[PDB]
Amino acid sequence: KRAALIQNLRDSYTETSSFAVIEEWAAGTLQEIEGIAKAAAEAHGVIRNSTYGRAQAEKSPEQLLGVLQRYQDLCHNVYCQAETIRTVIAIRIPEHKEADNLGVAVQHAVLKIIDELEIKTLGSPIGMYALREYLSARSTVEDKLLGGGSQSPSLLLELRQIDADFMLKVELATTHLSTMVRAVINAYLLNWKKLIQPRTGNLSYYT
Amino acid sequence: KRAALIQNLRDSYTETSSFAVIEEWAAGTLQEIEGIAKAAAEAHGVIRNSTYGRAQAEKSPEQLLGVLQRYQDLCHNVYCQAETIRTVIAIRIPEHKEADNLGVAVQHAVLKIIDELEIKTLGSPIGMYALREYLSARSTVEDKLLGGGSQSPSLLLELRQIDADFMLKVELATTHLSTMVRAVINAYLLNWKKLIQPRTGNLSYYT
Amino acid sequence: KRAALIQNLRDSYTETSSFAVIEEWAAGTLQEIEGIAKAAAEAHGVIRNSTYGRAQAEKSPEQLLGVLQRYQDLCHNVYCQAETIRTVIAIRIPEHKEADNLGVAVQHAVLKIIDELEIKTLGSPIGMYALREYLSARSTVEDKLLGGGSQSPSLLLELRQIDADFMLKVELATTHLSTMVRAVINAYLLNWKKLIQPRTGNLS
Amino acid sequence: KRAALIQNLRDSYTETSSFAVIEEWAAGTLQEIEGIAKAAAEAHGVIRNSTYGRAQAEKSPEQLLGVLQRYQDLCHNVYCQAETIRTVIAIRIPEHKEADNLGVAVQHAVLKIIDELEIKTLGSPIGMYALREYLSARSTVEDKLLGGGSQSPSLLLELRQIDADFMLKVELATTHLSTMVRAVINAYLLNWKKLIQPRTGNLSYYT
Amino acid sequence: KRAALIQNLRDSYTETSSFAVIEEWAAGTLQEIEGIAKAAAEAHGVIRNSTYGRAQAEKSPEQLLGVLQRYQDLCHNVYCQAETIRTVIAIRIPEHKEADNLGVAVQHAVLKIIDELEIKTLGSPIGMYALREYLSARSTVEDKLLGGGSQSPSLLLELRQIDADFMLKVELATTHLSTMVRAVINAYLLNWKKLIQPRTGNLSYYT
Amino acid sequence: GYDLSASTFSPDGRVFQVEYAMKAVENSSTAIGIRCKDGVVFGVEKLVLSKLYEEGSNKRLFNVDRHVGMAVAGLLADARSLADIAREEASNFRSNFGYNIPLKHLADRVAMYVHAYTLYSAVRPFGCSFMLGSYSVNDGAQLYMIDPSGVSYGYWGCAIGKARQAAKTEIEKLQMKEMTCRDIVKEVAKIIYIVHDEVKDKAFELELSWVGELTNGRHEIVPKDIREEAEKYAKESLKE
Amino acid sequence: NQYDNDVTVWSPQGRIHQIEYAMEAVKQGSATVGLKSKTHAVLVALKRAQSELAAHQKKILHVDNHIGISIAGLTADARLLCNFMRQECLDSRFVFDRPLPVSRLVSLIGSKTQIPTQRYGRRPYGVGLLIAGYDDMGPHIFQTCPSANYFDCRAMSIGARSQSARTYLERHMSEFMECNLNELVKHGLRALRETLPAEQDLTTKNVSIGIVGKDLEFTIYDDDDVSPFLEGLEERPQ
Amino acid sequence: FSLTTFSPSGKLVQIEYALAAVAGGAPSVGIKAANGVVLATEKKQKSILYDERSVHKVEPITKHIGLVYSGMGPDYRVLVHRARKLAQQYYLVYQEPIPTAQLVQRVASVMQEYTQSGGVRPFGVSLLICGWNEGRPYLFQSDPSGAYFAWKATAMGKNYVNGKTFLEKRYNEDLELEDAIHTAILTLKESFEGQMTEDNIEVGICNEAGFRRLTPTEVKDYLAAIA
Amino acid sequence: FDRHITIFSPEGRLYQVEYAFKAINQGGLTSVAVRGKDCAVIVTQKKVPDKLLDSSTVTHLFKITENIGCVMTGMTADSRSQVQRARYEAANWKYKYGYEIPVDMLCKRIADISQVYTQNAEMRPLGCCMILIGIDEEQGPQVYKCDPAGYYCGFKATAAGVKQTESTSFLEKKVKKKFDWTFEQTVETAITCLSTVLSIDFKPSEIEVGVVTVENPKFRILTEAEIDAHLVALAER
Repeated sequence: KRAALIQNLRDSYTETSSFAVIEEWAAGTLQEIEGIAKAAAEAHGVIRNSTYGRAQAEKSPEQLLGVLQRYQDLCHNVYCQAETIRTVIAIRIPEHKEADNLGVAVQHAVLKIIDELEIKTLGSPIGMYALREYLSARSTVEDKLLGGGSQSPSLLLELRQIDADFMLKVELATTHLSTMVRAVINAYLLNWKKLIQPRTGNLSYYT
Repeated sequence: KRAALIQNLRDSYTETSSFAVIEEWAAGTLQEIEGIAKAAAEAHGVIRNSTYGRAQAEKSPEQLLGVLQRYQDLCHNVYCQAETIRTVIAIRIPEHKEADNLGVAVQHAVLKIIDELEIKTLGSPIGMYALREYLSARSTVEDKLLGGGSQSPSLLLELRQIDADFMLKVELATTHLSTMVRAVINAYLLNWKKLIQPRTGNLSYYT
Repeated sequence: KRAALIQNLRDSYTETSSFAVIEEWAAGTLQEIEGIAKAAAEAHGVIRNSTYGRAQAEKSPEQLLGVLQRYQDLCHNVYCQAETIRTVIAIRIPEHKEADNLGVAVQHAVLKIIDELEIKTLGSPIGMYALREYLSARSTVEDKLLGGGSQSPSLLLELRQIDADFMLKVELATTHLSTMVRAVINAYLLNWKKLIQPRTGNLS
Repeated sequence: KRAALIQNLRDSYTETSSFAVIEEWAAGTLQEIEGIAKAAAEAHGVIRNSTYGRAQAEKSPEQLLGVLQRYQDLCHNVYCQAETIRTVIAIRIPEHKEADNLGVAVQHAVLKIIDELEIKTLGSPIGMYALREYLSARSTVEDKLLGGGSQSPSLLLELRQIDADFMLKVELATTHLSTMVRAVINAYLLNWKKLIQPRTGNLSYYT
Repeated sequence: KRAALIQNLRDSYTETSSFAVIEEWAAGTLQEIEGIAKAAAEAHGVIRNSTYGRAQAEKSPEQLLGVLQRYQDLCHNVYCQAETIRTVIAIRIPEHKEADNLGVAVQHAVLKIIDELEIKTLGSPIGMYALREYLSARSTVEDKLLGGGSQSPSLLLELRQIDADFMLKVELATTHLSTMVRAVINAYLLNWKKLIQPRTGNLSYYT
Repeated sequence: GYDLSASTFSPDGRVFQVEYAMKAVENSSTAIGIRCKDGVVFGVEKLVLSKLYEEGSNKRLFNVDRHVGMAVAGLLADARSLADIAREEASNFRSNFGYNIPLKHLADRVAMYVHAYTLYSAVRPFGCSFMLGSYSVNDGAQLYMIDPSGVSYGYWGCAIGKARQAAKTEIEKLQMKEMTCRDIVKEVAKIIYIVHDEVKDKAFELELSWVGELTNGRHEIVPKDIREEAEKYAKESLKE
Repeated sequence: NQYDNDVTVWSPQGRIHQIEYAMEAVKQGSATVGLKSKTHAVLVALKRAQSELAAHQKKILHVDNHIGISIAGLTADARLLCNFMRQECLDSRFVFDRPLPVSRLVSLIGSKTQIPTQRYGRRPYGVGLLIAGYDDMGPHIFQTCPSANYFDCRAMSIGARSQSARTYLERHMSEFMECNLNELVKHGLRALRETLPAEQDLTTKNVSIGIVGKDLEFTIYDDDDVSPFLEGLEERPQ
Repeated sequence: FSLTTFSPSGKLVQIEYALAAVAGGAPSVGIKAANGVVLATEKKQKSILYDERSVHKVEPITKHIGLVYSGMGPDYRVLVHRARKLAQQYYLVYQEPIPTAQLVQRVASVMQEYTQSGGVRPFGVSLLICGWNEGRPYLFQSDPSGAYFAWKATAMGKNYVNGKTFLEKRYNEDLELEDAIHTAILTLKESFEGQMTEDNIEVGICNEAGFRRLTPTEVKDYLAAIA
Repeated sequence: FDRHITIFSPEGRLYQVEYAFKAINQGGLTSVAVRGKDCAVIVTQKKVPDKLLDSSTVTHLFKITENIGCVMTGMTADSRSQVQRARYEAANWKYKYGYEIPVDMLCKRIADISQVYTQNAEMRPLGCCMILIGIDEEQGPQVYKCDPAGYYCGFKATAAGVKQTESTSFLEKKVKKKFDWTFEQTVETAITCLSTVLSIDFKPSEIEVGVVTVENPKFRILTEAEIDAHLVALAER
């Protein structure tokens, strides 16, 4: 049966599943965001307070890779958590109609905000695959400096700034993702009643 | 409860968090901006009044790296301070409706200027990561003038012009960022009442 | 207080601070534009009436560098004063409404002109950083000519024509920037009343 | 005072200054365009009746440089006096209003045509900087034909085809520029009453 | 004077100067378009039923350069003929108004078809400058096949495919061009009366 | 938009059509009126667009009754209409109550007819302000002005048109409460000559009217021997 | 731009553009001239034909034995207003047995045409009139406008190319007062001739004249009754 | 936007939006006992300055008919007047007091007059009409559409769904007029955002003796959970 | 859209009627009314910008009947129309029914008139508020206010204008203590409210005070020589 299939869908992804994501976001995700941000600052200070030589091209500090992998994990978790809410809203967009679409606009607005949170922030300043970017951009200069070796002094500082600006990028992207998550929380918690039941029939003036 | 989450969101970032940002921008950030501009205009004339040789390719001048780092540390805090106002406004956008959206339009217009501050004036002429592209541009000349070397005078003069242009760009970008900050201050101060409480009143004849 | 932050901004950037810009533009900047066009025409007529050899690749002509530095300084000053006018207009845009928006329209109209002058016309044909572009385009051909260099006959003429096309570019850009300055002057002088108090309309 | 500045501007760029340009365009510029269109086709027919070899790589044809320099001078002279008409119209755009803009529409409509003439049909198909566009390519081919040399004959015919194609480019660009000038002449002559005094204050229904 | 200029400009480009173009297009241009597609199909069938080796990379066919040159000579004449109609219509646009613009719409509608033809469909699938586009690619393949002589077989097959895909391209472009010319003929012949005199003012309801 | 009808409000409670109708009065020539101790005096800056118009065309001073005068600024057809309404009001008043209408009452009756045009979609507001002036032994001298909105207030001195500011700045200098009409004529002509600008518009005519003791409650055009004797004083006081 | 599609709408500058556009319909009609001496008032028009093989459109209309009009603009508005005038004059002769003054007729015309300027669902009258009459105050020449405004005039020309006639009349006003009828009609005809191209000239077919005075009712001279008034005109070169 | 226009689904949208103005007014309860009918509503003021003894949400139409509403009071004062006139027309013709159903019909006709023309909006009120005719109680519910419903108990206004489920779970017949007032006040106590005083509500009952608006003393009596 | 013509919105609201409450604040003035045990008082400010105006004509207090007085707040031309309609209704009431109209009834008649403008698209609503005062036979002094929407209610005290919330805070803070209300206490309360919310240190020229009492039920507008008597007593304590 057709309604049986629609029921099997709407029972697997319910309002409770979408609210379990909002609780976790408001509780732990934001503190993890702020932790990655303070860690990025803690790392950026070290590079700002350091001199680099040819020896620093022979090894990459694991302090930066740890923060980049933490941001990687955070981005992945938030992407899946947001696609859950998207799946909850999108299996309830009702029959297409010229009118009676005052709740459909709500669904499209919240889906647009979630699409923003995904694409405009996670990369799916800097996004999910910043670690690949860092390692490629550095592996260029590490070969240009070793061979034989290049006597360019500005290259040696450009290595240092590759190390620093990525921590800065993390520190800013986390600050922006916090705002986006805090906006999605309000949007859901204010509009959740017409995301589930968008249409409400009044047949009182019929006989 | 849901209202508990809303209220704990809004208690952490209130109006005073944003008025602190505006009052600090009106006092210290502007002064820092003109200071960086004067430093860059002072650095321009030095390189202008100097003939370059190959000795200037075997050494990067500290007096430009300092100005670029100062501009970077300014832009970082401007971004992180603007995101506070963004987070204060975006967690009060009320539930979606087809009307009573005057203060909603105020909110969106005051976000339409903070994004203008963040994107097309901050890099996140030139922006935050000037310090990496300055070095990656000058290295391309320093590796050619040293190798044997190269025997083009225009390349030496372009090294000189590279060192000069990035101070010119800092001066211009500071001149532009001052205008944008002064334009954000007015937009906040003339609209903060509709930014927090957009939808007001419930009149007695509706009962 | 909040209202003190308003007037401490609006008193430092008054209508006089922009009318001074307009007056100096009308007086001296137009003549400077004319002079740079004059010098670019001079150098362009000089390099057309010549014949380059491989000796030419071992020195950059200063007649071109001075002209490009002069245009660079002009464009820098114009950008600064344009941003002064922009600040004067932009610190006075009133609160946001759905009606009584006839002066805000004028504000955005003149800000469009200032943006058109800043972005599309100063590079901030060619704008502020013509000199380094010239130097790159010439360094490529110089290194390709000097090395057992290159036996190409057209490469030398390409160098010769770079050196002239850039003066042509400076001439055209001057001719174009004069027009935009003259347009901004008329816009300001005709709309400065609504650029200050666009919304004086109250009850009576 | 202010009106003195307005009048000092509008007295230096008058309807006479623009009618002179229109008359010169209708008199001599069109004949020069046609002459270039003749010479380009002559050179094209010449180069079609040729057989290129290694000898045609060590010598640039002056017959082509002449035509290209002639087209360059033409485009420059047309641009610089199109800017005259532009300034004439632009120092008379009246104050901003939401009504009585039936002459402002004519002003903008003619300035669009002037934009078409200026920014694309003169390169500010091919435009002003066609000679450098020709010599860069021909040098790129000569450097391989001469060396050790290249024995690919499609390269040798690509030389021929470059030399023929650019003459065809000029032959077509002249044909298009003639039309674009003949349109501006009519657009000016039919509208210079409203391009100059767009608004007319003569309202007899007041006291 | 001014009316003298307008009439001296309009009598030089008359409705007969466009009807002659339409006649020639309906008569001979379409048969030439057919003959080029015929020869391109012949050469395509020739190239398919043959196997390539090193000897093909040492000289180009006399069969394909002829077809491409003929297509080039076609497109040149079609462009130069379209611009005559363009001029005839463009020197008769009447003075700008906010009303009485139903013939101006016809003018701007046929000029859009002419714009779709000349600037775009002639490339001023493939355009007039296709012979150089063929020769550059075939030279790129030839210099790799001749050299160290690359022993890659897919390269030698790509040679044969370059020699056929361009004949295919000409065969398609000729069909498309015939379609567009047949469209322009109708568009002119059904609208030539308002393309010339778009406004008529026999105003009888005024005394 | 919110500015196309007088049946429409804006989100801040403004009706922009009524304001745009005042913008039309701001663009018209200047008329003034001054209340003296024993009468009222009207003066109008009457512009002559062409020399083909007779001397006496486009009269902007109207007699609405045998004790009431009217000066207008704005659209002139609208003013002639409102004069025709102010005449039938005073006519019906005498027909029903048997005596001359007061000016505080006539002003209210015309103000309401003007206000009625600020409420509907089928009509526009009036494009003219105007002053009324009367004198009676009991009611004394009186001067009211009525705006397009329908507001009506009393005055000691008033102006309407282009040079409103410039004219009231000169009228406040007058000690009108001490003076008579023949002395205020000089001042009325002097102000009209001060505020008139010969470069902004061409030559003009001076138009004056009176009501007071010296006319016995009869609104009259000023005689020529006095209008010239005041136009002369206006010229001789322009040495300043 | 967008305060134009209705007459009940003001613009932010305080203007009604439909009225200004109705005033532009007077410029589409042929030119008329009006002028007066101290004894007589004259209207001369220039008639216009649709097809060459048809009759010329009639430009001057009889309203009463002491009033007449010449029209430039829409024909229908003129035909309505003329029928208004005629009944307003008959209504005055019926009650008072006197001819209606001209000032009191043009005041009524203005009061009538003021309504379409203010109420929606009616079009402004796109016709201008020059009104020549004679009453107990002498001769009169009145201009009437689509703006519901009207002027008292020494002379005036309206219609297409009427600035030439106006410029002519403006420098001969000092003569019209003591002119006899022939000279006055000739001044009118010359002012009218100044509105034509240099190619064309005045003709019996395209000239109508209307005269009213003390001892003369409003008469109209159309085709062959005009040739006395044309004889005397200097054959102008250019 | 327009009222003389159907949607393709076949709905009248301005009527649906006029019901949204009823769904946001103050709550109102209605219970039909065996020997009476109760009408109760929330009469709460925005300040201590408003004099509550000057306006009434419970109004009589006749000796034996009474009203409450949810929504707009300006709209209510029109229908009160119309109902009071229609009752008198009926009396003038037949010299018998109007039955409670005929008044509902003739008042829904008035509400329907304002649903068919352009240039008029419908009423932003629903009504509850209590009566006592022919030895039986009655309770109806007129809507802006022109439609009426006879109820045994119902609630209108804010939280009109939970207030109705409360009645479904806490209402039966074999009651009397005093056990029903307690239930009506309990049904109003759900939505009362504060302490319920004698002056924050307004009560009216109908019975064999006729309609009467209770006094603040009688309200304070039963506000103690008494009877 | 749902804001130009008087239609309903999806949330059941009328925005053109809410925008007529905003026109009340365009005049830029504030009115206050207070009720006592034997009196009822209305107060407003009298702002002439020019010295050329006659101050006698610049008023917002009006006499509807001998026993009923009004203060109007909002657009000035709308108020004269509403006042003339109030006078016509008060006169026809007595012509028809043979006794003077109360305030309770005149107020709701004006409100019934105003509601038709919200339910019919013929005419615009009036951007004006109205506060009435009068002495009743059994009920005593009365203070009544009506709105552009047709809402009306009686009050112990109320205000109308820009400083209306910060006036009704003052008033609700003073009313709870329930002192022995009197004529002098009433007028002092009103003037103190208008002084606090405006902070202006009033003159007798800058306000106009209308009063009505059980002793003299005739509405009378006070003189500057009688407002000074109450103003001096304020500075003392």
